[PDB]
Parts: sequence; structure tokens; C-alpha cells
Amino acid sequence: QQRTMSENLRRNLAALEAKISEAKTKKNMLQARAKAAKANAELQQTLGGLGTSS
Amino acid sequence: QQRTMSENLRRNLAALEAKISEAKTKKNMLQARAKAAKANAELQQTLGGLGTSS
Amino acid sequence: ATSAFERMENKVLDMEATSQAAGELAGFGIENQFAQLEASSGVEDELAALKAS
Amino acid sequence: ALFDRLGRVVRANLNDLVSKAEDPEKVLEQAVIDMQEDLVQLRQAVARTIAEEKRTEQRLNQDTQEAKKWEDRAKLALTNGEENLAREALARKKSLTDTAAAYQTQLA
Amino acid sequence: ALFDRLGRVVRANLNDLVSKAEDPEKVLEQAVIDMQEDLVQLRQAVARTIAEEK
Amino acid sequence: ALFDRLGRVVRANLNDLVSKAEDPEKVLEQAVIDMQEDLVQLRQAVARTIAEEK
Repeated sequence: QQRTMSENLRRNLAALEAKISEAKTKKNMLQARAKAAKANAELQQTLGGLGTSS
Repeated sequence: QQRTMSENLRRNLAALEAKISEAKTKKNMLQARAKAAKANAELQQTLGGLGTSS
Repeated sequence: ATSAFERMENKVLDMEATSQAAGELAGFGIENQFAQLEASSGVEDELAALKAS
Repeated sequence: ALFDRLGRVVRANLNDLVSKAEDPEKVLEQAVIDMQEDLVQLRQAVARTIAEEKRTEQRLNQDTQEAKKWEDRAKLALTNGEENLAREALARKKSLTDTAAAYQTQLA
Repeated sequence: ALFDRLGRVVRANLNDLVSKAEDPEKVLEQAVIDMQEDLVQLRQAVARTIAEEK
Repeated sequence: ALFDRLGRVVRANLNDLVSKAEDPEKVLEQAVIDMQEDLVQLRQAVARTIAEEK
């Protein structure tokens, strides 16, 4: 009974490590998309300042 | 009898989680509609101030 | 889930900023028609070169 | 009430003081910065309503692709032969297409 | 009985006081912690009926 | 009860305060130390069940 529980805990750890590592890499990717969106906001804001100064 | 009650409680939880999560997402949506209505109120209030100053 | 909501709301602010930048060109006929004419004439020039080849 | 006469004289004093000051160039430069501050704040308010439009549109896209993933789960349940999972995947499609229609109505 | 009028005025006073306070963000953060406390207590009650099943 | 309105306003105040603070880099560094502390404690729990197996 202890070895069937020991394998069941190994499966629980393997599933948990997979979903944690997936969630962390996807969070880094969406933060890089948000950094690109911030750069497009700066581009439009400086284009507005180029418009009023020109 | 305990397993038929155990499934009945699972159905009660599943229905409760569905109606709670629906109510919370709809409350966020109507708060975003209310934020848009507040922005239209600010737009009309500042247009009144543009009217009197002009 | 909590940190994923902060990531989600940050990307929603990028999409609203992107929509506001697109609205600054919406109904702004001079820049809108200039970009359309540049794209249209570029394709017609590429097809004219393909017909000459 | 007595405060009324003090209101009339202070209103006359501040009108004399501003009238003595006022000039064409000062009112022109004030009028262009007034309209610039009104316009930039009102365009920020439009950017908030546009952000709610794109938020509700991306929610509609997320539900409509999730509804197709529940059809994929229903097909997988039918090839497995598990009727209770196929019927749960149908109930997921029915409820998630109702939330998609709610987001589409809000977006309209 | 005489206590009734004191009940009407205190009910009006507490409604004025709460109404002056209420905002969209405060009700949203309260609503998510309310459903989290309800859900964790109800899942503990399900864990008791599951423990009686096992 | 009266404590309820004080709960709504303090929940709104702490949500405003945290919202003013939050940034992508701070949540990323917190999320990696959170998963490291969860993983090392859970691996210590697996080491206890392995010790009972041996």
C-alpha cells in the first residue's frame, strides 16, 4: 500500500511540476507581450507630441 | 445512501460554482459599463465648461 | 491565478492603448487615404513589373 | 440677508480687477491650452470605452474558442465511448455559448 | 410601540452613512473574498461527508 | 451588522493601495520564490513518505 501511494504521490508531483512550469513560462510570455504593448503606447504618445510641436 | 448524497452534494457545489462565477463576471462587466457611463458624464460636464469659457 | 489576473489586466491595458492609437487614425481622412494610396499604388507597381517581366 | 451686499461689492471689485487686466493675446493663448486639456482628457475617456470594447471582444473570442475545445472534448469522449463525458461536454458548450452570447450582446 | 420611530430614523441614518461610502472597487474586492470564504467552508463540509463515506 | 460597511471601505482602500503598487517584475520574482518554497516543502513531505516506505 505504501509503494502504490508512493507512485501516486510521484504522479501528483509530476502533474504539479508540469502545470507550474507551464504557467510560469506563459506568464513570462504575456509579460513580454505587455512590454510590446507599452512600447506601442509610448510610440503613439510621442507621435502625438511630434504632431503638436510640428 | 452516503454515495448518492455525495453525488447530490457534488451537483449542489457544481450549480453553486456556476452561478457564483457567472454573477461575478457579470458584475465586473456592468462595472465596466458604469465606468464608460461615468466617462460620458465627464465628457458632457467638460463640454459645458468649454461652452461657458468659449 | 492572482498573478495571472495582474498579467491579464496589464495586457488588456495594452489592447485599450492599441485601440486608442487606432482611433486617433479613425476618421482622420488625410493620413488614412495616404496609407491606402501608398499600399494600393505599391501593389499596382509590383503587378506592372510582373507584367513587364 | 446681510451677506448679499458684501457679495454685490466683491463681485463688482473682481469684475473691475479682471476687466483692467484682459487682453486679446492672453485670452487666445488660454483658449488653445483650455481646448488642448479638454481634448486630451476626453480622448483618454474614449480610450477607456475602447478598452472595454476590446476587453468584451477578447472575452467573446476566448469563450468561442473554448466552446470549440468542448466540441473537441465531446468528439474525444465519443471515440473513447464515454456518454457521461460527451453529455457533460454538450452542457459545457450550451452554457459557454450562452456566456458568449452575453458578451456579444454587451459588445453590440 | 414607541421604539418603532427610533428604528425608522436609525435605519435611515445607517442607509445614508453606507450610501455615502459605497464604491465599485470596494464591493468587487468584498464579493471575491466573500465567495472564497463561502467556498472554502463549504468544501470543508464536503470533506467531512467524504470522510464519513471513506 | 454595522461592521459590514467598515469591511467594504477597508477592502476598497487595501485594493486601491495594492493596485497602485503592482508591477510585472515584482510579481514574476514573487511567483518564482513562491513555487520554490512550495516545491521544497512538498519534496520534504515526499521524503517523509519515502522514509516510511524504506
